[PDB]
Amino acid sequence: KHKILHRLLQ
Amino acid sequence: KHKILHRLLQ
Amino acid sequence: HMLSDEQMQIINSLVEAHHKTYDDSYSDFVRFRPPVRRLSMLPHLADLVSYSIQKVIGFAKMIPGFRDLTAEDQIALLKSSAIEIIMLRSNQSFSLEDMSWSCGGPDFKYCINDVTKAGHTLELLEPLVKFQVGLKKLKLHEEEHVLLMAICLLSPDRPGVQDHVRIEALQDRLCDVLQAYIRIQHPGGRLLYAKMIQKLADLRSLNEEHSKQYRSLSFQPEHSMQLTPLVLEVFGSEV
Amino acid sequence: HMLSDEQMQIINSLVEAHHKTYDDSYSDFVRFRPPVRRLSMLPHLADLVSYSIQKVIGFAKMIPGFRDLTAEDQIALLKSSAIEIIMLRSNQSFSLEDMSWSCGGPDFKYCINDVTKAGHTLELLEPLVKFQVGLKKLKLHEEEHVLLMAICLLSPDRPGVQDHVRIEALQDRLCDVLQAYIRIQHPGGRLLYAKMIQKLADLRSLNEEHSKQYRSLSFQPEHSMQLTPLVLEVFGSEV
Ligand SMILES: C=C1/C(=C\C=C2/CCC[C@]3(C)[C@@H](C(CCCC(C)(C)O)CCCC(C)(C)O)CC[C@@H]23)C[C@@H](O)C[C@@H]1O
Ligand SMILES: C=C1/C(=C\C=C2/CCC[C@]3(C)[C@@H](C(CCCC(C)(C)O)CCCC(C)(C)O)CC[C@@H]23)C[C@@H](O)C[C@@H]1O
Repeated sequence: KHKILHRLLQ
Repeated sequence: KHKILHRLLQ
Repeated sequence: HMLSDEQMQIINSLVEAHHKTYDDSYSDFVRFRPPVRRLSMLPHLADLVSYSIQKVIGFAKMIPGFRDLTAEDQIALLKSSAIEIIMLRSNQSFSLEDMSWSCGGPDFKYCINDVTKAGHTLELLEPLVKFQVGLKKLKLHEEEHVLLMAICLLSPDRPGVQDHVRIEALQDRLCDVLQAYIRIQHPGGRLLYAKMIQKLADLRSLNEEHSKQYRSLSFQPEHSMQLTPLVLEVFGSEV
Repeated sequence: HMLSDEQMQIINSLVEAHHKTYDDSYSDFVRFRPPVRRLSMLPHLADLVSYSIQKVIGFAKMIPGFRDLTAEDQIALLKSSAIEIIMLRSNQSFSLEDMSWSCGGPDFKYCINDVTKAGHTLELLEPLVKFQVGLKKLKLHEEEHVLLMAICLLSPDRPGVQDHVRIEALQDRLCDVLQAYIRIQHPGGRLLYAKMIQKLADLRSLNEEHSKQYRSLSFQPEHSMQLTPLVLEVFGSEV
């Protein structure tokens, strides 16, 4: 999923 | 899964 | 009348177990990420709560009958009642004097405001302080306080539990000892037992209200990323 | 000869982006869980690494061409090259003087030993210090250091990447600017470019060696629970 990384890459 | 809780309950 | 040995041996166990999992000097609070007055208190309180979840687990393991339950039911009770147990044990650091949990100097003194910079409306924090104040006023003996936590942790009515009849039994036995104890040792406690049970109900409301708030917080990755693995698990619903 | 505007505008971007994501005073390191000399340094270093992953992401977003890649490929490159970028940027805090990363007084000064109380054999930490020392000795201009990080982050050869041809292109362009720059501005740099590229290889080894160590650490819940959500994600294989 990578919920965090997605949000951080805007 | 609860990997952490299992380990903590020994 | 007077208590039996079995019941008394339960008191010894809970009182000792609690002593073993609760530091009245809060010296480990410096291992947490420092507090900071968008949710600057979150990193700290996440560590505080996580620290405590670990402690609640230590106390639960030493609750008679509890470790003889299936991992699932133990985990079930832990997951659902955790936040509640945290609210009860927290009382010992609460202080009607200044309406806040005092666990150190300015740093580890938690005002209602601090929990706001952690992702919680003021309107929900209100019922918490009311609970803390009410609970604190019952001036419980340590034996009653430690019992109340065991009873709460053993509520058969928790989503996820299976052998709800065995949990029902254990809790019933703990409930006896509490009543029996308040009778033999607590003066003017003719109506305390009822009051203590009432407290559990309130915990339920507070429990639910937290669920809703934590649910939102968690669905936002820029905030859930502040939490700890243990908290994400105990309060998460991957169940 | 002399650089073109396009290339130069890339330098501006990377040098500025890095400045924006790297505090030479390490003032935020106090928001981490304090260090402690079974893996007592783990809580601290987990926070250090997590802090940095966030910074590497900020630097990557400002790398030209990078944000025009698919979330997947960006994430792909981030996941696989993260630890590497962390090792490079760390050099600016490294110190041949005392063979360690100095980011503060006794507290934030990281000796080889500290990384041991974080779950890492001494035999693996050895190649790290060798790398840091070698890299540091190349006395890179900030323009070369910032380039080297962009090149590394844009290695087309990363498990998980898709449009390996577009990444190949971007990296090739960055590689040009580095060569072109070392030529026009770096004296005695006739053999530096080769040396810088060599550094990338070493990063690969270090990268792999870390993977193995972090893999063990993570499979143990009493240790993985010390890590942060972001780290668990970037280094986890839920991919
Ligand atoms: C921990 C302990 C202490 C205090 C408890 C506090 C003060 C800070 C905020 C807390 C932790 C309340 C919070 C939960 C916040 C956590 C999170 C992840 C950010 O959703 C409240 C939620 C309840 C309402 C209904 C107000 O929303 C519950 C008990 C409160 C100190 C010591 O007594 C040990 C004890 O062991
Ligand atoms: C972070 C930064 C700094 C230093 C870097 C260090 C010192 C402590 C240990 C680290 C973080 C190395 C560790 C990774 C440890 C993390 C974990 C989760 C416990 O597996 C090494 C792994 C590499 C080998 C091959 C030695 O096993 C890689 C770079 C090292 C400070 C500042 O320059 C910002 C920079 O941004």
